[PDB]
Amino acid sequence: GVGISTGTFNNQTEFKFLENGWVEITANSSRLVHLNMPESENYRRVVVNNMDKTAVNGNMALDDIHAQIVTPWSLVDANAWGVWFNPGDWQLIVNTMSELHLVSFEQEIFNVVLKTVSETKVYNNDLTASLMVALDSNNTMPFTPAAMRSETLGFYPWKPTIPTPWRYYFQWDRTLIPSHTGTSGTPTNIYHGTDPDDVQFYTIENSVPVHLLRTGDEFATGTFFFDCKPCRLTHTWQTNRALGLPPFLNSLPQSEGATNFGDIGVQQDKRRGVTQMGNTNYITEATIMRPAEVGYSAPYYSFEASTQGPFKTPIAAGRADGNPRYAFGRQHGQKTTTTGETPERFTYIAHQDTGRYPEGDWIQNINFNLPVTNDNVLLPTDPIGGKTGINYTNIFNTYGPLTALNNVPPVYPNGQIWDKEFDTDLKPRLHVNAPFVCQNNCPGQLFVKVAPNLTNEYDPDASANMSRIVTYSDFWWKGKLVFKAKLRASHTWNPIQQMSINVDNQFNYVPSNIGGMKIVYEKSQLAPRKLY
Amino acid sequence: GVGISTGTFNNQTEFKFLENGWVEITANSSRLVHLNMPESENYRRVVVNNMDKTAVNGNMALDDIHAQIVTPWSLVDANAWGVWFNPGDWQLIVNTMSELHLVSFEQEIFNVVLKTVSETKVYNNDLTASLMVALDSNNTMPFTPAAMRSETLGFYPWKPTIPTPWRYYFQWDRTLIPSHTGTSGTPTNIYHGTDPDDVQFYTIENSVPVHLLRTGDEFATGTFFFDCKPCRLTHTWQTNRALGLPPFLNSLPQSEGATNFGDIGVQQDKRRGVTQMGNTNYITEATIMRPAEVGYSAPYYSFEASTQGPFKTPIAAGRADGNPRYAFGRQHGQKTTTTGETPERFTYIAHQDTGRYPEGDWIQNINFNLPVTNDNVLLPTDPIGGKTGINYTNIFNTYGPLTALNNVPPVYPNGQIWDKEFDTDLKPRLHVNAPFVCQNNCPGQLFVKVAPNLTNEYDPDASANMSRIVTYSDFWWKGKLVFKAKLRASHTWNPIQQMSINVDNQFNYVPSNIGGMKIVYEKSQLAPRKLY
Amino acid sequence: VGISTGTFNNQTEFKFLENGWVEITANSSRLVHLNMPESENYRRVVVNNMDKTAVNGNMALDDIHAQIVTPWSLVDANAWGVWFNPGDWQLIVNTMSELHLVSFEQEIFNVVLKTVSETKVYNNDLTASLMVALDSNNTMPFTPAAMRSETLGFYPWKPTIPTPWRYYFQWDRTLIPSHTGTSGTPTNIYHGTDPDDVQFYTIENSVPVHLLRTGDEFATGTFFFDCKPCRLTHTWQTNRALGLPPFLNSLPQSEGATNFGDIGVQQDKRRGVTQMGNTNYITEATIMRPAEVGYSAPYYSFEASTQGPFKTPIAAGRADGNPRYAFGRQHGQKTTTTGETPERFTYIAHQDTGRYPEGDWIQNINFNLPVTNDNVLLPTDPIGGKTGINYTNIFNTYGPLTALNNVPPVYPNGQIWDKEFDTDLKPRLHVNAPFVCQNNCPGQLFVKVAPNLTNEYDPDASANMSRIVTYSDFWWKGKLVFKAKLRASHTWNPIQQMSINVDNQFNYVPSNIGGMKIVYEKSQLAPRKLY
Repeated sequence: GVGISTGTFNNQTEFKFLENGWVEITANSSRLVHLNMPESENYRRVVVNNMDKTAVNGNMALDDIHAQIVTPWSLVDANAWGVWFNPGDWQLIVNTMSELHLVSFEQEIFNVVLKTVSETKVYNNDLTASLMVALDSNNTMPFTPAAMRSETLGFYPWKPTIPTPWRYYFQWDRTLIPSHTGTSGTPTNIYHGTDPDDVQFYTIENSVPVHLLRTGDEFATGTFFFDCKPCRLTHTWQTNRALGLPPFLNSLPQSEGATNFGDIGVQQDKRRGVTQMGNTNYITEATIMRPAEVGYSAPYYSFEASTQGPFKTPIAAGRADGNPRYAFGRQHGQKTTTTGETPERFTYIAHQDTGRYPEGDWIQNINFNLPVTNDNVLLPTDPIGGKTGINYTNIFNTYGPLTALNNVPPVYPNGQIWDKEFDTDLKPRLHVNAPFVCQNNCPGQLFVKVAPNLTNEYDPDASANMSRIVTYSDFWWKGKLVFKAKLRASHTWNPIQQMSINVDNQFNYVPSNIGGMKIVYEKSQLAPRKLY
Repeated sequence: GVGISTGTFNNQTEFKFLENGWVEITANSSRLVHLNMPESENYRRVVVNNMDKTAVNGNMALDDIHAQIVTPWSLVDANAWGVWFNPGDWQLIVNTMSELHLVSFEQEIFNVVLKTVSETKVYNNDLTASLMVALDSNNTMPFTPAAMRSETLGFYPWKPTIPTPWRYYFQWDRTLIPSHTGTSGTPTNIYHGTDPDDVQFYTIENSVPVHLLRTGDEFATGTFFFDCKPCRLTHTWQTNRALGLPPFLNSLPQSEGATNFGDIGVQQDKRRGVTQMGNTNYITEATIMRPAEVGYSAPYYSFEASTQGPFKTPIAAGRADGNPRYAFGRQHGQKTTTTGETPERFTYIAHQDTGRYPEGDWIQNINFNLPVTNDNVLLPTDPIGGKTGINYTNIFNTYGPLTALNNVPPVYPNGQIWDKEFDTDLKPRLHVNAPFVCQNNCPGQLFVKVAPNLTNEYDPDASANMSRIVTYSDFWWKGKLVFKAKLRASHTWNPIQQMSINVDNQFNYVPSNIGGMKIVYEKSQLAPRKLY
Repeated sequence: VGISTGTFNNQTEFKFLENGWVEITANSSRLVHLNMPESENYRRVVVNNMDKTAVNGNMALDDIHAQIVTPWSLVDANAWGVWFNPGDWQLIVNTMSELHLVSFEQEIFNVVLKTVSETKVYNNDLTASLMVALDSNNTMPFTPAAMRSETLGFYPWKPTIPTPWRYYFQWDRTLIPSHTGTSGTPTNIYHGTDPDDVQFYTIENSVPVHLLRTGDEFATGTFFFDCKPCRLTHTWQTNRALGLPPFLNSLPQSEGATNFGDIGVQQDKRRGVTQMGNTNYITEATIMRPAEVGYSAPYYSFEASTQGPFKTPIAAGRADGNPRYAFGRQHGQKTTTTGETPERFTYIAHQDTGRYPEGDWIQNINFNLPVTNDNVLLPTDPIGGKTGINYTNIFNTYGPLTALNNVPPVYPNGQIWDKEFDTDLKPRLHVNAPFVCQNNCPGQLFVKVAPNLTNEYDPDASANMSRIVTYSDFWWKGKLVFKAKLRASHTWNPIQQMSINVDNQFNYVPSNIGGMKIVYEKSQLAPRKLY
């Protein structure tokens, strides 16, 4: 009945050790989840537009027009690293484990309470009211990376949290011509409308069955079993120009000191080794063949248009552009006590060396005259199309058959764990937003909505908005997420880098006198790795 | 459901008897614990600094500079003899038992009620709220005996009680150079900071399971089992002079009265026996060898310091110097009628005579001439380093292989019962603050907190503290604590000291005109025991 | 003859057991080189530095002792650096919480012996033989070579050489303390030998000896330890950190570091218990903590036995107490360094169980708050009129209420195992090594190239035997098994790891000309609660 609990809070992430060095990590997680009633019962399309800001020439990038359906429902998302581990656990996970597998996942909602407000305000308990909860078990509803827009659940155990209002995007026709700064002609920008065949209006009520929870019952999903390719927590020092057997030296140094270098004992037109370019006798460090073209180049800060509108192209690896700029708020790692609407931002400067440096290459004629004095070669310093701000590196691309890349490293606290595989028939090779990829089945989203609570004066046949007793709910969310990991081994003589408490970073990892907290970003991949 | 009770109040102590003179003693106890909501839900880290008070040269021992984590949880701790026994039962314990064992211990929260308030107040039950309760079975949270600051549960079974708000020491580095009133310049008294390797911020949420107890439900701990060594409810009187065969008297007295003392026949220089002084022919009672030293002289009122600041060196026993002094409030022995705020205080002059009379010690030269000559002797009258008030006995220690020590006496009603053995590789011989020491793993502490009840106006994006409904709860606590004691035997001819009620202490043990009750301390180790 | 008798194996393996235990089998092996002993006679020699010591004030320079210089040499592997490279030492301290010593073994293999003909010519000598002896019965006096930094080399690729074994005889001497400016000479005499305390030992009469020609392959079974475990984590709590803090009536309202909290009610009004019967004031300094962490020893105390003066050891400290090491090329100094000065560090341990003598004081029983500058003893006041020596130098607050941790493991020099003393009352801890062999400790291994004499030798000749110039080299391998438990991060916060960074990047990779250096590393990184 009303007076009996149905579940237990649990937040201790447990470690259990298996055969052959495997370790099972059981990230228990729990938190209270507080929900106000919706703005209105109705589904609402809205064409968001910023045409006044977009109309000025030289400002294409700030375009924010889109169409979406505003539902009364609200998503409970736990797909973020901060929800499941504290810095104490992540220090253990990052440092000792090498590989990482996603095993299983579950959820449950217990200890539901509903209350109402009477206007000087006073609070009352509606024991009879109901909370509507729905689980899209079939992945039929459109899937929403709620971590990407920074809508995931809070990370601090003790603070309360809110589920974001759900909102999925609706198709919108568009054309926007770029405009260079100071250009006089007015570019064409217009929202045409919608092409009717792409209209797809989903609902929770028409697609997903809904359980009408009340004050004294709980709902729990079955243990969904993950099926992704395993993630890896180590980075590669090797690159092209650093693969394979280096040349056999002759002039080994006779004394210590960085200024006393070695030399190679034969001239560049005499060396041995299979060269990448066959018409040239200068076998050297840059020209010798390697098995594969690790890392790749792509046009940085390029954009592409479509019926969906403009969007920045993704770059899988980079070395300051390309690296993901992250921004969060008080729920998600910002110093809580600080005032103002501004966010706190960082950029995950990844340890991977695969991101190719911009000005590190050049295009020269096939004849390959090596003493050329930087005048007959397409340097980065030279323009493309006259304007000095654009060179060939802004437009160059390889993506070739020889390419080899590494998956995107995890980002704690605001990185997403799992992601859906694309709708398309031919699929991508890696997803920039998350390390693990849902292969063919993928976890169901959990929605919530307080049921309508209707005043006696209500009429459906009234044109005006319905009248509702002001009602709100808070319930205790809980979920268990299971990993499997391999503890590393000492293959090398040297020490390896570690996450570690330092004199500088000390106060980031403890409460303050006023009681605030912050979670500072930490690097997922630290240990080195080689071709073997 | 809501309307059915979940237990029974029980303070009835039961004396169950066994073979071989052992008696099983079951101390049942129960209190109404009244818990207000936490002042602030967020964890804190507050450092206190009486720089103003300690700035004056001389106030060096008055250092109270420390750091602590202030948690939103509150602690229900049963470490007190007054929590478990009363004057009659304690009388029977002290009088008729000789030895005592700890057997088992359990707690259980039952009959929980939660309630809210509104504005001339209106008190309204909240049938739906939940009380967060956690029992640290794995000993994961740091140990904290509530007895040491007189914050245990109240001793009177009829009156209600409260649990102390819980907190624990964070780390701090500090130096305070002792300076006294004649010193001119200031000492260096500065809070250095916190060493990064020692930050150990614990949290209840991530470390223990938490049960969200509603009004209709119950929590019961399993029967934890002790393994402590037996305590003795009897004291020693034999000191070093009082061990071994007395000397033989050649001439007994032949007339009554105290003035008719006996006489030894053989002169001192020609007596028989053995001494541990290899160049003294004189065998006397002060110089005859005895097998081992009882007690130990140790440097009294010696202060020493480490990274966390100055402190007093503890003492096993004393004879005032070294004896324990207890301060306590209205819940724990002060007469409840009284106005004001001064705690009532006693000093336990323990009955074991293992202490020292420091004004009577002396040291003399190796030669040992018959009467000493003012150069071959150092007395407590003489100074050390020109300080007239300090003699050698302050700076002097006789702990050795031959020091035999008795355990600390139990103290009623404010004495702590059990303590955890230190996690050092080498462990102390005894603890000053209780007779029993937990050997390896030791009873889990119970933490309590009403879950948050939020107002509808809340969102986490506000930097301010959360608005929340003023809730509170009260819950009955039951406890069972088990002992196993040996009944005494009358070996002596004479009767022993026995606790009793007399004309002087008659009103200490019954309520006053307006119900004022005081529970006065009582001696524990009454019966005397032969040491040798 | 021409068949190998072993395998080079330093590949340490980490096998994982149930319940978080891990088995660490530290394989290690070297190439050991032996020179001919300088003389076959068991010479008995006494050292005397009367020239350096007789000048007044130089008490600590006393090197006077007696010993037996044996022809044998000792193959000792009782140090951390011999087994673990820095890579595995990282994985031990950064993950394991506890550590057990399990088992130990040795075998010598691929012995080859050479002769020198004078320019020089080097030739095989198949008649020669390497005498090897193992003190299985623990007869010999234990001589852990980590004490003087004479263990086998810490670099697997380089060869190594062992130390010639020797052991102390008995010697009575008396050396009186002396000032700078004593009136005359102090009594500094050597009093010969007490005949009652003589114990002259030898290997040829105590232990059976094996004569390995070329392919005999001496091998030892697995000696099993029974040591207590060592905890690879440090305690931060001293007194003032044991128990419940006081409750604060006035928390700080505003953010920032300068806003300190405040305790509610006056010092003479607070509740609690004090172990001082005449004082009403509750303070954090006076409140009865459950026991003592650490103790203040007399620091730089020197005491005299019959065998001259020694420094009394100190358990811990915070500088006094901290152990200082010194070592050469083979055991951590950079291999390219000219000269012969040994590199040296002081192991500042993490554990705060030491003491700060500058803050200590004693004062009178009649506790008044503004103490009068009499009735109290500062740490600056002089004992005996000597302005340099204060009361803390002679103080001793050891008691039955005291608690102590073991000495931490020290990498790469630190000793691993040590024998418990034969006395009836054993010491609580051993300050030179973390693990103590409770009743018996693995047998010492001794080695000598057997004599090969020219034909002209006569035993009746007074002169030394004319040995042919011989040497030999053999490969040594040993296995040392541990058991360790992996940690679990209970704290919200992270804790300290051994970690490479920009400052220490170049100390673990070889230099331009192939030099190498092992910097010392911490052991007890993780914090451990005390109470």
